[PDB]
Amino acid sequence: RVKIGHYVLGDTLGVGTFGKVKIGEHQLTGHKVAVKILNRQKIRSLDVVGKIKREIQNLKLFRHPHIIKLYQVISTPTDFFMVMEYVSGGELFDYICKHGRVEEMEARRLFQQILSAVDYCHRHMVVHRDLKPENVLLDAHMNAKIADFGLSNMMSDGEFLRTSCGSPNYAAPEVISGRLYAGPEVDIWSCGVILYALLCGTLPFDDEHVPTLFKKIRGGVFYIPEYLNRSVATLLMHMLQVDPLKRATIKDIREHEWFKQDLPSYLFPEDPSYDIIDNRRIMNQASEFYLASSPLKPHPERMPPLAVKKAKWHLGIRSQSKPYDIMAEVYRAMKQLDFEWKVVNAYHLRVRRKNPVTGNYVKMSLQLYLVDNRSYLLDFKSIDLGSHTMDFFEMCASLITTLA
Amino acid sequence: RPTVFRWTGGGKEVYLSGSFNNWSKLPLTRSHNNFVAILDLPEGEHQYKFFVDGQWTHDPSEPIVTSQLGTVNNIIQVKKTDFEVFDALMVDSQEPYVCPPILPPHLLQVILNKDTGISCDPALLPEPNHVMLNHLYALSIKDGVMVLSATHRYKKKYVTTLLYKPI
Amino acid sequence: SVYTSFMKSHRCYDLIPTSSKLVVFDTSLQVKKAFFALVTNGVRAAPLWDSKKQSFVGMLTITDFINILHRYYKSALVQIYELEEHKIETWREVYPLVCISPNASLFDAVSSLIRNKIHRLPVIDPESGNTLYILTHKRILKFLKLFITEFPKPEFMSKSLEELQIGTYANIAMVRTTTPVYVALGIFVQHRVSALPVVDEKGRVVDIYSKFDVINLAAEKTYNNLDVSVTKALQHRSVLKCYLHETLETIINRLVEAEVHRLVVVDENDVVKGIVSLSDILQALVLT
Ligand SMILES: Cc1ccc(Oc2nc3cc(-c4ccc5c(ccn5C)c4)c(Cl)cc3[nH]2)cc1C(=O)O
Ligand SMILES: Nc1ncnc2c1ncn2[C@@H]1O[C@H](COP(=O)(O)O)[C@@H](O)[C@H]1O
Ligand SMILES: Nc1ncnc2c1ncn2[C@@H]1O[C@H](COP(=O)(O)O)[C@@H](O)[C@H]1O
Ligand SMILES: Nc1ncnc2c1ncn2[C@@H]1O[C@H](COP(=O)(O)O)[C@@H](O)[C@H]1O
Repeated sequence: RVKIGHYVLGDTLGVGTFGKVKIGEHQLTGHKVAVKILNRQKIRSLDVVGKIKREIQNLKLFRHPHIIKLYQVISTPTDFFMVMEYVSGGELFDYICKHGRVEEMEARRLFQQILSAVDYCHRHMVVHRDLKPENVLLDAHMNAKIADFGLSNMMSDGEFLRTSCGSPNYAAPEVISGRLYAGPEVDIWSCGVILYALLCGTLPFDDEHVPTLFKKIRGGVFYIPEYLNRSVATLLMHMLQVDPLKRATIKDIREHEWFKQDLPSYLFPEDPSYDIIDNRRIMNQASEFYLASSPLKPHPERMPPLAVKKAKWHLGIRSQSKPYDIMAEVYRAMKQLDFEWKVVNAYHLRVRRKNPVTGNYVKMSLQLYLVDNRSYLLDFKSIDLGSHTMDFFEMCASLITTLA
Repeated sequence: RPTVFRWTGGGKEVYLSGSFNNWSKLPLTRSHNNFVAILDLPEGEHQYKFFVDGQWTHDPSEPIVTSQLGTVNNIIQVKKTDFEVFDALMVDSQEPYVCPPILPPHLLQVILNKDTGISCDPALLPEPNHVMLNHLYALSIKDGVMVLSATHRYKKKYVTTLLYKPI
Repeated sequence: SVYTSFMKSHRCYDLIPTSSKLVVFDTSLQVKKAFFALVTNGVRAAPLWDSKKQSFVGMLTITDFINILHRYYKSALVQIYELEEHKIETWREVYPLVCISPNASLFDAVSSLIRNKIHRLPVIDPESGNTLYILTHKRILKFLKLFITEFPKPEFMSKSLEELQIGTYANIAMVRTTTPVYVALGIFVQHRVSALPVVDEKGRVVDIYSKFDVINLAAEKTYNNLDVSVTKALQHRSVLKCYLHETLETIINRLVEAEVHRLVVVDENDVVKGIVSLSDILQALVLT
């Protein structure tokens, strides 16, 4: 029979977004594991050879009670065997189908466990973009287990994500529109419908016609049944908000009264049961000492108004001319300043200048965006003896000055 | 040191013959369409060939070799870097003068345009979004002086510097 | 005792807030604009960046705003041309940068603040060359306050101020209730103190005039009339004190709660007797 490192492979548990997953059983003890199989040739045929490396390096360091643990990964001349935790409960999707809906007493607990897993990912700069009841597994004691990352990705500082991925449902409006997104707010949107599916037993946005389905999602209009109380209803409307800036965050959800009730204190980092260590708790519980508040006793060093109207900061620089004219303009602007640069995109330059005083190289990233209708915006981003932040500002200043 | 031998073709019964079996027939296990067998092979080259429904055959999508007599068998090269995951992912893997996506709404959240409540140190700011970092924000030029600003990260802290620079 | 070993352990990085704002002025910037920018950005002081030599050269504080006014102020009938015309670069000619690494100890910070007799210390990362934060006495003491229950009680905290002899109790620089602002600025320059107790004819402290109350002249643009009384200048906001028998801990708690830099040591009534400053406290908790 088929043996892979003391484990006998069995029936296919299913096929994920990338790879075949089949149960394994220990030859000596009968211990069950789940083995995802990745074909090295199909990995190298695509440009995902470096994408798999990242996922392995990140899934191996994960240790959350509600995320499928990775035990080890075996390497063969043709295939990769990722041996990971097995759970016999099956999908959550099949659970919502067995029962009619889910009792809010139990639905809340499952939602608390899921969101705990999501938050852990976001704190490790990982965004799981394929959140769905089919990807939430159950064990013998009804504990949620997030799995099948595949479409997941990392989050860099000052970087947006492009890929439109995931199921047609459960997908944020920005994802189905092919727009740039931050990451975390997308997962919250999937958790919103998951909760809806958990409570209602159906989907908030559903249609046989796919173009009509996208219309409903972008519209952000869904039916809220009367058996859903006032409290939980306000939470769903917050999580499924179309405009990602108005959409709730995990901190928002954690402050919601429907979410706080019957909430175990071991699930979240700053809850009493979660926790040098003593030093951080002293510093963390001093929020007003490390972070600013938002609109008592006026701070002694508060400045009076100079009353003149306060000036408003804006993102980079703008224009109302042709996109080609702007790029043609910024190109001749780099000539007068002697800038060396590589072209990544028709609207994405990676420029670089050598500092004549320190000798160090100063590089930054340029990106032209589209605002409103007849508007454009040039974005300035920094790239990692004097001072790097000053180098970035001085380099930007010279380019802005010699640019109309 | 396991090695996977998978038969993707059709058949009711598939056997595996190679130098390891002294060219004897090893019964393969069937799933739905897959006939596979995992063996323990040392480093080097190994000649193998399948046996399907009473007929010798090989995998077309695999390296083959002729033994000067017409017999054609497959070739697999078990390397030492095939048994380490990251060593396997490694082997599997300007200055021109030239020659628009919708602006993401997160970048419109200017951190210097929001009040912080007259109760804390005026130097304090809210915790920034990781996606707005390294981006340049500026003021309108007034009387020859340009003011630039950006939020950068040091360790787990964040600093929003402002540069008043006359042009 | 253990407070000294405490500050030798923690780095300066531990004091830097999670998200803060740092204003920077180029040296070729007009000095009047910079003072206005301190007001509009809510910031008390800013590092100075010399664009030519590509390095930070110093700080611009309200003390500079005092020096400028006092040096060139003829009358309320004539404008201060130099305040209107000078650049930060040019005024630094008429009138060495002291900084500290974020990896440096908290003990080195307090020492550097005292040795150089400064009130605000730039925390500069030697790796990137970037400036991260500006250390002050208030920030340091309020930090130690967060650990007085974690590193429990030395013996002197229970001792009175008269016993510990902490603070200045001789030649206290004060101003009358009707003292002109120009005169007050002259005392700031001559004696180099951060605040001046305002007393009445009876001899009681009716108010206090800190160096911080000077930028209000730049805010309200009333700086061209320094003939007005010190009471008139403090009208826009119209006094924390202590006794000689009160314990050091009570005084430290008094300071960190009010977030001010000094307390006025009074007698039985409201008449002065001395001054206990934050620089006096940090000095006593380092020379032990
Ligand atoms: C979706 C997909 C994922 C992966 C893939 O590549 C591999 N499939 C594999 C199947 C097996 C396999 C085959 C039969 C088996 C077992 C255990 C018992 N039986 C009876 C495992 C193995 Cl040992 C390695 C594989 N590598 C091929 C496909 C595909 O396109 O079909
Ligand atoms: N870190 C520093 N490096 C150099 N000079 C300083 C520093 N801090 C303060 N000064 C000078 O000391 C003056 C008084 O400011 P302060 O120290 O805030 O009372 C300032 O106007 C500066 O000229
Ligand atoms: N109004 C004042 N008159 C005399 N000395 C003072 C006055 N204010 C502060 N001092 C002293 O000046 C030193 C530095 O205080 P500060 O300028 O507040 O850091 C300390 O020794 C204080 O006691
Ligand atoms: N002992 C005190 N009593 C009342 N107000 C004070 C005292 N010390 C400082 N202030 C005020 O606190 C603000 C900041 O001054 P400083 O503490 O010098 O930074 C100014 O408005 C001062 O007038």
